[PDB]
Amino acid sequence: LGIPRYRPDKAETEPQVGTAQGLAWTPVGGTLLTIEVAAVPGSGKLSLTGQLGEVMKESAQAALTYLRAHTQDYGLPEDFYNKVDLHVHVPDGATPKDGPSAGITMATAIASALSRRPARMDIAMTGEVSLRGKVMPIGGVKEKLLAAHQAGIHKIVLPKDNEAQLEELPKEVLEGLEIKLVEDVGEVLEYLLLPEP
Amino acid sequence: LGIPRYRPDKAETEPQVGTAQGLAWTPVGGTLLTIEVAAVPGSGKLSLTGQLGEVMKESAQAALTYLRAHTQ
Amino acid sequence: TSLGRSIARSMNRKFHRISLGGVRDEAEIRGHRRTYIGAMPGKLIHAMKQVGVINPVILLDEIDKMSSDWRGDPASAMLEVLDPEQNNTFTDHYLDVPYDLSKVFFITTANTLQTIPRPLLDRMEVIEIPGYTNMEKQAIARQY
Amino acid sequence: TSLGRSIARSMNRKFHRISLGGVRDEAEIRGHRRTYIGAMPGKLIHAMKQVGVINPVILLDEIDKMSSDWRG
Amino acid sequence: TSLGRSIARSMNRKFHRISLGGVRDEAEIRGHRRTYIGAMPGKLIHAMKQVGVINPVILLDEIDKMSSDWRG
Repeated sequence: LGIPRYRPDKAETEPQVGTAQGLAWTPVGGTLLTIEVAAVPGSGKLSLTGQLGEVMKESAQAALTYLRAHTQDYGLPEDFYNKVDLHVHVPDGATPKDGPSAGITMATAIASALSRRPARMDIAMTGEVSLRGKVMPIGGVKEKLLAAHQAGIHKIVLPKDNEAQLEELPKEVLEGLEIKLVEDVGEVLEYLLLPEP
Repeated sequence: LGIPRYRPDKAETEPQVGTAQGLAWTPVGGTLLTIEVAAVPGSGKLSLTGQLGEVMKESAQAALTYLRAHTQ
Repeated sequence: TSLGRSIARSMNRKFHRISLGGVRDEAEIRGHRRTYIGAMPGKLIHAMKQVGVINPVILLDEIDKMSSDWRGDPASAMLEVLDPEQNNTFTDHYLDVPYDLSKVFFITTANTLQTIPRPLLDRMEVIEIPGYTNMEKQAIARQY
Repeated sequence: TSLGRSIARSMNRKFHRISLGGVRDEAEIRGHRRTYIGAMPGKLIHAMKQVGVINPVILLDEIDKMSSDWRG
Repeated sequence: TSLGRSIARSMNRKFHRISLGGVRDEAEIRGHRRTYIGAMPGKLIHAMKQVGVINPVILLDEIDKMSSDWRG
C-alpha cells in the first residue's frame, strides 16, 4: 500500500500550551479537532480563525468570565481583557451539530494560552457549556467514542448527566476507555493541563 | 421505556445561586427560560447575550434602575 | 519588487502586487454579504481574477501597513492565505467555499520589522536589506 | 484650459474634456453590465466616442475630485 | 414668473413653463429607448409641440432641487 494517510497517536497535541485536541462531530463518522489558542499581548479584543461560528465567540466570553472569576485558582493574570487579543484556532467552524460540541475543550485550550502551561495528551473530551461553569449534557456519544477508539485515545471525559448512557451501548468498547466523571469545566482543567496552576 | 429523561415531577434544583427560570410562550407552547446573568469586576458597561432585542436592554436598564433605588 | 520579478524570472509564472495598505476592514479584502445592490467580492478574489492561473508569483505590498477597526485581524487571514491548507479553511464574506491558494507562490514586501503582525511573526524570517553604497550606486549607475 | 487648447493647436489634433468631479462608481468609469438594455460605457468611453479618431488629447478635469464608493 | 410673462408680452412670444425639481435621469427631458411606445421626448420638446413658434421663452423652474440618482 505504500504511504499512510492517517496519523499515529497524539503527535500534534504533545502536551502543549498552544494546542488542545477535542472530539468532533460528523453524522457520517466522527472526527476530533485540535484547537489552537495563542495568547498574544494586545488590547483585549477578540479574533476568530477557521471560518467560525459566533457562538464559539460567545462561549469564549463565557469561559473567559469563568477565568475572570477564578484567576487565583490558577494564578492567572488579572487583566487580559484589555491586554490580550485572542486568535483562537478551531478548524472548520460553525458546526452542523448546531452550536457547540466541545466547549469544554475550547475553555481548556484558552485557559492553556492564558496559563502558558502545557496540556495533557491521551485525553479527549466533548461537552456543552454555560456561564456558571456547568457542563451541559450531550446526545449520542457513540461517534466521539468511536473515533477516539480509532484515535487510540483511552481517557475520554464526559458530562456527569450522560452517566446513564453507559447502560445502553456495548460495554466492550466502553470499559477499554478510562472514565473520569466531570460536571464542571474546572474539573477538566485540573485533569487536562500538565500543571495545576 | 429506558432511563428517565427528566425529573420526576420536579422536586430539586439545588436552589438558585445566581440564576432564575422564566415562563414564556413559544407559539408551540411555552417553556421555562432559566436565565443566566454573569457579574465580573468590570467598567459599568453592559452585556446582553442570547439573541435579545433592545427591549431587553430597556428592561435591564429599568430593572437595574429599580435596584439603584433599592441598594441599601 | 524587481527581486520578486526576478523570482518570477526563475519560475516562468504570472506575477502580481497588491497593496495591504489602504485596508481598514475585512470586507474590503473579502466581499460583502449579498445584502444590498452591488455585492461584489473583495480584493482577493478579483486579484485572483487578475491571475490567469492558480500558480502565480505573488508579491504583497505593505504587509506591515494595514488597519482593521473591527474584530480580529486580517493578518490572521494573511496567515490563512499563507497556508495552502488554511485556504481550504479561508473565510469568505461573499462567496461560500474557501478558495485554495496552494500553488500560489508567496513572497511579500514590507518596510518595517517593528510593526509586523504578531499573527504573522510565525513563518516569517525578517532579513534586513541594507541600503546602497556610493560605490554600489555608481556600479548600478554605469551598469544599468 | 488654454494651455490644453494651445497645445492642441500646436500638435494639430483635437482637444477634448471630461470632468472628474462627482464620479464615485468605477462602473461609472468603466462600462455597465451588458446584460440588459440600459447598459452604458463610462463617460470616459463616451468622451472617446465624441472624438472620431484614435489619437486625441484628453484632459482630465480635476482628477482629485472623485471618491471611493461602491461597485468598485 | 410674471416678470418673464411681462417680457413675453413685450416680445411677441408664447410663454411656457416646465418644472425641473424632481427628475434624476436623462430619460425624461432626454429621449427614452425608442424601441417601444413610451419613448416620449423632453418637457422642452413637449413645449415645442405646444408652442407654434421656433422662438419661445422657456421658463426654467427650480434647478437647485433637481438631482441625478440613476446613471445619466
